[PDB]
Amino acid sequence: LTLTQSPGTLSLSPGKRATLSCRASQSVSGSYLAWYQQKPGQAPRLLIYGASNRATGIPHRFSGSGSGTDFTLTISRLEPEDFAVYYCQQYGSSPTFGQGTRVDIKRTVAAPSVFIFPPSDEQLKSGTASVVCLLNNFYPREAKVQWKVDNALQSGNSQESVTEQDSKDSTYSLSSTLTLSKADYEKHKVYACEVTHQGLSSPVTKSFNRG
Amino acid sequence: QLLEQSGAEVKTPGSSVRVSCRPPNFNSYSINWVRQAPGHGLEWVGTFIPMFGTSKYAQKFQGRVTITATAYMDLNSLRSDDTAFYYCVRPETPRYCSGGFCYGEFDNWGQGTLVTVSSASTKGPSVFPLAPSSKSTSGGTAALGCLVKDYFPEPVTVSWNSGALTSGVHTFPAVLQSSGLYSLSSVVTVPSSSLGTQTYICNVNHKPSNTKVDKKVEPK
Amino acid sequence: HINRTALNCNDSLQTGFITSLFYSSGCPRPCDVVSARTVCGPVYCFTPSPVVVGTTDKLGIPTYNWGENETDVFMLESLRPPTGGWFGCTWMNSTGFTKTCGAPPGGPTDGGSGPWITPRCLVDYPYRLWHYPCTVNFTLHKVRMFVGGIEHRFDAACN
Ligand SMILES: *[C@@H]1O[C@H](CO)[C@@H](O[C@@H]2O[C@H](CO)[C@@H](O)[C@H](O)[C@H]2NC(C)=O)[C@H](O)[C@H]1NC(C)=O
Ligand SMILES: *[C@@H]1O[C@H](CO)[C@@H](O)[C@H](O)[C@H]1NC(C)=O
Ligand SMILES: *[C@@H]1O[C@H](CO)[C@@H](O)[C@H](O)[C@H]1NC(C)=O
Ligand SMILES: *[C@@H]1O[C@H](CO)[C@@H](O)[C@H](O)[C@H]1NC(C)=O
Repeated sequence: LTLTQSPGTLSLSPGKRATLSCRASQSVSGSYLAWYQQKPGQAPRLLIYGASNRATGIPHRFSGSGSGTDFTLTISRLEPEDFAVYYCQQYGSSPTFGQGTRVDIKRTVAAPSVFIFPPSDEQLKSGTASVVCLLNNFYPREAKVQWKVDNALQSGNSQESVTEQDSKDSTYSLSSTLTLSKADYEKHKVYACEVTHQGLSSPVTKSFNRG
Repeated sequence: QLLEQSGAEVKTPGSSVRVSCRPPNFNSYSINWVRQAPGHGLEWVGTFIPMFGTSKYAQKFQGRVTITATAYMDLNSLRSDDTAFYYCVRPETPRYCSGGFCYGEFDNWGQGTLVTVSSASTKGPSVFPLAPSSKSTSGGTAALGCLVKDYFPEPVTVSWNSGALTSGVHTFPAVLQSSGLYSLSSVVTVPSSSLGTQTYICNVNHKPSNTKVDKKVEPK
Repeated sequence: HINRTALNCNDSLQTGFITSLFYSSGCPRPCDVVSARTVCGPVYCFTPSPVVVGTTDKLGIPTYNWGENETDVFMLESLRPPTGGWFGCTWMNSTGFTKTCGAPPGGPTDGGSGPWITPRCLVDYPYRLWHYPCTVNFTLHKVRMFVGGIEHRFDAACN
């Protein structure tokens, strides 16, 4: 059995109503579905068990519904604490989990401020080269980064890191680190970082030349 | 309300971990184990029901995990993919039995336990400057930072100006590189007009290796 | 000897009736053969004294599949007293309902369907309060009697 949650991220304000969807690839027969939430850096807490039934201690604002292939978790009024990741789980057959659904604070769309950092000469002395591209204070959390070294689309040689949603301005920030050997870095001149975001009418590319 | 589990451990590839699970009168019908890789969702490692002595495991884990009973769980033939947080669950009420197992909703979770599969050993980080320049992308704001690279193990902590600079600072989560060593970047946006008049220093602290570094980040 | 207990338990209404198998306010059919795929828990056939029935096949060979294969059955007819006395059996089906089988009551003095020797009394057995929660406050009486030649020691739960 496969559980597919929708959407990947849910963006609402404190006080609005959240309705998360869990859709099973096969019918869950007699509905044996559970809902869990996971706060950042915490163990999961059982919110809902057996489709509709609520777990002991869980506040009344949490509610579950559904049968067959499509299930639903409902938070009638969102409190500040409820912004976390929620998992639906099926225990009818072999236990399986769906991918989480992120519930973050909704706000006006903010396009990222983009900066690109060449490797420091001290790092080049150490024999390695790291190129860093910064996406600063954007919303929503969805963003794409594409590295380009001498117009060559880089693939597989980079890693990303995203901050948690900021407590004051509700934005996200991302850093993408491009790892190159010192030898390969000297061979090429132009190093670009193209950034695609909902807040950008057209992709923005920051670049530099060795020098 | 969280069950007590064994402490975090770091094990070489091919080794074996044994994590425990301690009850808090207490009622439960089975022993479950749920794991979560860094940046992933929940995976179900096997279950074991003591009253019947039967047990189930997942396809990936079937060849190297057992669960017995205070309850215990052991993994063998560890690979880097087994780097994850491991929770034990002792649920209370069974909902679906079908010989000779009983399935129910996970009820009493443990605090968790980190297991890291890395052949690397303790190493201090190298702090490199992410230098500002004449690249004000929005309203004369400038971005600078520090690259805290090639350190093991977690964690590393970084501040700016000994705590006097907290506004505008973004310390990104650590990232495990292909070499088994961690890497991390802390950035901060500052007014462009203050690049030549204000001094910015990142304060890196990797307590495992006892490595403290203060790197002044300058333009050009 | 534990495999011989059927475990087709389908708690679909979130009642938690399966829990007491590991460790209250709301308070016929002929015993021939029942399919084990519909049974959840022990099956007690009530001769003058209570007896446990395990999962077998049609011939009577005991099976150890927890009552999962469709060939698994309970031979309740084979447990009947040959002398023709009162007889009955009880169990729990997959969704937490107590099931009974026995002879139709020929009168008020005759016996009931399950362990009901009397419309007022009930044969005590290890899982009486699981199959019959409303009989908790019933009084137990030790019983000795010869039925068909055999001595039978058992307890009855009456009001
Ligand atoms: C388990 O026992 C219950 C006892 O009632 C069965 O429930 C009955 O099911 C029939 C199906 O046609 C309904 O007509 C009745 O109304 C039900 N009775 C009640 C009180 O709800 C149930 O079907 C049995 N389960 C199985 C698998 O046979
Ligand atoms: C018992 O549950 C299983 C899985 O939920 C289901 O396939 C089966 O039909 C149920 N039993 C009955 C008698 O419907
Ligand atoms: C009893 O059940 C267990 C677990 O399902 C199984 O391994 C075993 O083969 C069964 N039969 C016997 C005779 O133990
Ligand atoms: C039996 O008595 C107890 C009090 O000792 C009470 O809580 C329960 O409801 C009674 N049961 C019935 C079926 O009357």
